[PDB]
Amino acid sequence: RKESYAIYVYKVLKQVHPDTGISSKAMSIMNSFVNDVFERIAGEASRLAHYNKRSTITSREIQTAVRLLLPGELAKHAVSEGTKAVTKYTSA
Amino acid sequence: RRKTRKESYAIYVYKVLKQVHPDTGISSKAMSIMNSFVNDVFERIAGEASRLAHYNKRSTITSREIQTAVRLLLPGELAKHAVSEGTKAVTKYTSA
Amino acid sequence: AKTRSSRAGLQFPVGRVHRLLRKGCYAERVGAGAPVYLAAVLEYLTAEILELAGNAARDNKKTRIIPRHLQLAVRNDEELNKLLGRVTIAQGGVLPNIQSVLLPK
Amino acid sequence: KTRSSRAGLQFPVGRVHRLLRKGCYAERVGAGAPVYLAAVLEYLTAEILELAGNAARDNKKTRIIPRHLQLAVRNDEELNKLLGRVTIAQGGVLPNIQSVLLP
Amino acid sequence: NIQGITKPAIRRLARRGGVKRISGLIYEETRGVLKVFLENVIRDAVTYTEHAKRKTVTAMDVVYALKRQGRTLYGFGG
Amino acid sequence: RHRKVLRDNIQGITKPAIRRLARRGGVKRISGLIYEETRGVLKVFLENVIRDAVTYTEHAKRKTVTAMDVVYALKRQGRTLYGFGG
Amino acid sequence: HCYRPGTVALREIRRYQKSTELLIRKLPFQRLVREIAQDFKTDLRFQSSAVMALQEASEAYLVALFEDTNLAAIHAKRVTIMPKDIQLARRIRGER
Amino acid sequence: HCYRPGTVALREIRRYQKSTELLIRKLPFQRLVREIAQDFKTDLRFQSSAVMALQEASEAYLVALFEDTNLAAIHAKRVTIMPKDIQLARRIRGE
DNA sequence: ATCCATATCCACCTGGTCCTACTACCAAAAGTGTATTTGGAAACTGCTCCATCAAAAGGCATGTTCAGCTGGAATCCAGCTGAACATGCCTTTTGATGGAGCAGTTTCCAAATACACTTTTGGTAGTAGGACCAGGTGGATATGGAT
DNA sequence: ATCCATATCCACCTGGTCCTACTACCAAAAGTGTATTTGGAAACTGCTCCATCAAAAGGCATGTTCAGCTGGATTCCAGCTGAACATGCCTTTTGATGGAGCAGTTTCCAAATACACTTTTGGTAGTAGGACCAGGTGGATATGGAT
Ligand SMILES: [Cl-]
Ligand SMILES: [Cl-]
Ligand SMILES: [Cl-]
Ligand SMILES: [Cl-]
Ligand SMILES: [Mn+2]
Ligand SMILES: [Mn+2]
Ligand SMILES: [Mn+2]
Ligand SMILES: [Mn+2]
Ligand SMILES: [Mn+2]
Ligand SMILES: [Mn+2]
Ligand SMILES: [Mn+2]
Ligand SMILES: [Mn+2]
Ligand SMILES: [Mn+2]
Ligand SMILES: [Mn+2]
Ligand SMILES: [Mn+2]
Ligand SMILES: [Mn+2]
Ligand SMILES: [Mn+2]
Ligand SMILES: [Mn+2]
Ligand SMILES: [Mn+2]
Ligand SMILES: [Mn+2]
Ligand SMILES: [Mn+2]
Ligand SMILES: [Mn+2]
Ligand SMILES: [Mn+2]
Repeated sequence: RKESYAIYVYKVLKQVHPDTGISSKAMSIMNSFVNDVFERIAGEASRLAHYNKRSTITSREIQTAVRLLLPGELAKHAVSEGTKAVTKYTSA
Repeated sequence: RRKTRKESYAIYVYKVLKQVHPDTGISSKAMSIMNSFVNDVFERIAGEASRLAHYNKRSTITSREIQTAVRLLLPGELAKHAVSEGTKAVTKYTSA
Repeated sequence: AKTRSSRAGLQFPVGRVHRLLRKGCYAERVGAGAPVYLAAVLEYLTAEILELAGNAARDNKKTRIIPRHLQLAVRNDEELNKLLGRVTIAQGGVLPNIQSVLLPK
Repeated sequence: KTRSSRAGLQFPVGRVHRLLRKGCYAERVGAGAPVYLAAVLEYLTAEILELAGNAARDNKKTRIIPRHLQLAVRNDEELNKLLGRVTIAQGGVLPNIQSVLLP
Repeated sequence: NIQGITKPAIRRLARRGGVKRISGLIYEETRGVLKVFLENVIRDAVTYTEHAKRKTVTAMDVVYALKRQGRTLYGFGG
Repeated sequence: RHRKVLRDNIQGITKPAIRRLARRGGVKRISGLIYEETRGVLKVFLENVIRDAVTYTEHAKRKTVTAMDVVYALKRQGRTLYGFGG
Repeated sequence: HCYRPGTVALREIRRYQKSTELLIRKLPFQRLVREIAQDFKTDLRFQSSAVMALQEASEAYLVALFEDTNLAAIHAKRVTIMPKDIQLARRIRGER
Repeated sequence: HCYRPGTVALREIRRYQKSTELLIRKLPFQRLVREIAQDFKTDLRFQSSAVMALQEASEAYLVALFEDTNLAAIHAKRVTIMPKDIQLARRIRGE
C-alpha cells in the first residue's frame, strides 16, 4: 500500500475553499510539498539535537528548526500554530 | 575536572601525511581544515548511503551503499580511485 | 478514543507524523509534543498554499486547482517563493513578465 | 589487533563504525561499511595532502599552511568541484587577472 | 539525437524565458547545455537504478537524482 | 555596567577595505557608488548568517555565540567553512 | 507583412508565458534520453513518467537559464541573446 | 606621478591575490557584528573565533562576488565595476 | 635607443613563535567470545506496464526569400576615478583584572519506551453519476501600421 | 485622421476526460492500559575565556588636488535575423499485445545485535628544545615610461 497526505490536504482545502476542487496532479504536487517540508524540518531538528548532544527531538527542536527554515511571517505564524497545538494537546 | 575528550582525525591524517611527504609538516590551522574536510566528506557519504537505504526500504548500511554513495558524490576519477580503494580494503578485511 | 489530531485540534495526522519521525532515524527518541507541532506546521503551510492557489483558481474562473494555480500562488507570494526557491512545480509555467526593455516604442 | 591494520588502513575503522551508528543513518550498519568508508576517507586525505605538499614545496616551504591546501584544491578540477561550496579559512584566491585588464 | 530539438522548440523555450531576439549561434549552444544537464541528471538516475538492481529507470530515480542535483521536482512522487 | 550605543558601524567597513577586497577579486577600476552598494550587500549577508547563529545560540540556552554556531549557520546557508571546527 | 520585426515575438512571449505545456516534442526528447542513458548502462527501460519528469526538469532549467541569459544580454544593452550571455550566466550561477 | 592610471591597481591585484590576510580592519568588523547581532537579541557575547569565522566567511563571500561583478562589467564592455554589475551578479546567483 | 625613479627581489639573519618529541596517567574506546535475533538474499511468479509495430491525419518543422533594424565599429569629450601626498587618528598590541557564564558532576523524577491487547482507519477496488473544461464556432471589436 | 488585415476576445455548445461519492474488506495503524527505563532538568561550582580597561606607537584612513583615459553619447551601415509561405514529413495517437520484469510472498541462514569481560588506545598534560617563518635592513636589477 502507498501512503499519502491527500485526504488531509483535501480536508484543509474544503476547510479553506469549500467550493474549490483540486486536480490529481496538483494534489500530487501538494503531497510532494508536504513530504519535502517534513524532511527539511525533521532533518534540521535532527542536526539540532546532535549539536547539543541530545537524544530526543522535542517540540522545541521542531520550533527552532521552523525558525531556521521558514522565512519571516511564515516562521512566526507557523510557530504560533505549532505551540498553540501543543498546549491545546497537553491540556487534554 | 575531566575535560571533554574531544576526538579529532589529526593523528590519522598525520600518519597519511608522512606516508606521502615524509619531510613536510602541517600547521595547526591547516590540520584543523583537514579534520573539517574529513568530517564533511564523512557526513556527505553517510548521508547519501542513508538516503539510499531508505529509498530501497532497507535498514542496513552495507559497503554497497557506501560505494554507490561515493559514486554519486565524488567527481570522475576521484570516484573510480576511491571505489577501488574501498573494494581493496573490504576484500583484505574479509580476507582475514 | 479520539485521535491525537483532535486533541490538538488538527486535520493533519499526529500518529502518522510521529511514526515517520520514528522511522526517519532523526534521533533515538521523539517526545510526544514534537509530532503534533510538526503536524500543525505542515497543516498551516498547506492551508496557506491552498488558500493562495484557490484565489488564483477563481481569478481565472476555475473551479478546481490545477498545477498552474499552485505555481502562480507560490511565485506571487514572496515568502513561499523564497521557501520554494529551488523547487520546480510540474506543468506550472512561469509568471507573465516581459522585461521593460524590449517593449513597444 | 585492530581492524584498521587488518583492512590495511591507517584511518580508524572502529571510530568510523561508532561514529556511523551515532548519527542514525540506518537501523543497522554492516561490518564492511566502516572499512570501505575509512578507506575512501584515507584516500581523499592522501590526495589532498599530496597536492598540498607539492604546493608547499613549490613556494619553498617546509610545512603545509592553509594557503597550500587552497592552491591544491583550487588547481585540481575534481577537488575544486568536490569543495566547490567550501571556504578554506586563510586560503586566499588563485592569481587570476582577466586578460582585457592587462596592458 | 541531440539534433532532435527543432530550432522552433528552442525558440519557444526562450519565449517562455522572456527573450525577443535570438542569435543564430544560440541553438547549438542550447543543445550543448541541455546535453550536459541531461547527462548529469540521467547518470545519477541510472546510478540509483543500478543500486536497486533493476533495469527500468523509475520516475522516483529521476526525482532522487534531481533532488541531489539541487533541482527538486514536485509532480512525480517523493 | 553601562555600554555605549553601537550605531553606524557599517561605515567602519572603509572604502579602503572594499578596495582591497575588490583587488583580491581582480577588479581594476571601481566606480564611486560601489562602496555603499558593497556595504548594503555586506549588511544583508551578515544579518542572515548572524540570525541563524544566534538562533543556534538561543536553542542551546547560551549567551555567548560560539564559533560552532557560526559554522552551523554558514553550513546551512550553503557556505561551508573549514578551519574553525566541525 | 503588416507587422514590424519583433512584435510577433512579444506576441509569442505572451502566448507561451500564459501556458504550461511542454515545448519540446516528446518523442525526440525521449530518443535523446534513451541515447544518453544507453552510454551508462545498456538494455535499459524507462517508465513513461520518468521521461516526462526529465522533460519537465529540462524545460524548467532551460527556461530559467533563458531568463538569466536575457538579463545578461540586456546588461550589455542588447536585445538579442548570444552564447556569451549563456556562458556568463552559467558561469555566475556556478555551473562552471 | 610616474606610473599611469591603472598599473598601480594591477600591482595591487597581484599583491592581494598573492596573500591570505584579512582585509577589513578587525575591530570595525567586530563592532559591525555586535551591532547587527544586538538587534536580534540583547546581551550576546562572542567567542573571538566566532567573530574571526564571520570575518573569514564575509571576506570570502565578498571576494567571490567581486569576481562575478568584474565578469559582468567586462561583459558590458567596461573595465569599471558599477552597482548594476553587483546587482546582475546577485540576481543571476539567485540571491 | 637613453635613462631616470621606483618598485621588485634575492641573500641572508634573528626574534619569537609554533611543531615535533619525550614521559606518564588513564577513562573510554575497542576487541573478543559468547549467545540470541532477524534483514533481506534467494527462489518462485502474478500482474503492470513497457516496448514495439501498424495506420492515418494534419500540426508543425524545414527551407527560402526578402527586407528592417540591430549590433558593432568609429569618433568625441565631460568628468569620473586613480595616483600621490600631507596629516593625524584610532586601530593594533601587550598586559592585567574581575567575573560572566560555560561546562563538569551528582541527584532524581518526569517523560519515554516496551509490550501486549483492542478499536479504528485509511486506502484499495469496483461501480454510479455528474460538472468541468478543452476545443470549436461565430461574429464583435480592438490593434498595429501603411496609406 | 483613414482604412485594411489580422489578432483577440466574449458567449454559447458539446463530448469525454476527471472528479467525487458510496459500498464493502481489512491489514495495518493507532490507541489504550500496564510496567520498566532513562534522558536530561536542577542545583552546585570549578574555572575558561570574554569584556573591559589603560597606554602608546605608527600603520593606515581621510581629505584634497590634479589630470588621464574611460564611459557614454552620437552617427552609420552591413548583414543578421525575424516574418511569412509552400511543402510535406514527422509526431501524435491509440490500439492491440507479447512478455520483460517489477514487485509480492516465503523460506531460512549469514550476519547483525546484546552483553559481559579484557586490553589497547587516543587525548590531555607538561616540559624540553629546535626548525622555521616574519620581518627588518641593504644593496643588485628590472621595468614602466618620459624622452
Ligand atoms: Cl557491509
Ligand atoms: Cl516533546
Ligand atoms: Cl557570443
Ligand atoms: Cl550602476
Ligand atoms: Mn587472501
Ligand atoms: Mn542597535
Ligand atoms: Mn633563534
Ligand atoms: Mn524477516
Ligand atoms: Mn543600436
Ligand atoms: Mn578633459
Ligand atoms: Mn557565575
Ligand atoms: Mn474510513
Ligand atoms: Mn477555451
Ligand atoms: Mn469566428
Ligand atoms: Mn492604429
Ligand atoms: Mn456531455
Ligand atoms: Mn542518566
Ligand atoms: Mn571607450
Ligand atoms: Mn541594408
Ligand atoms: Mn519473466
Ligand atoms: Mn598512544
Ligand atoms: Mn620560511
Ligand atoms: Mn620574508
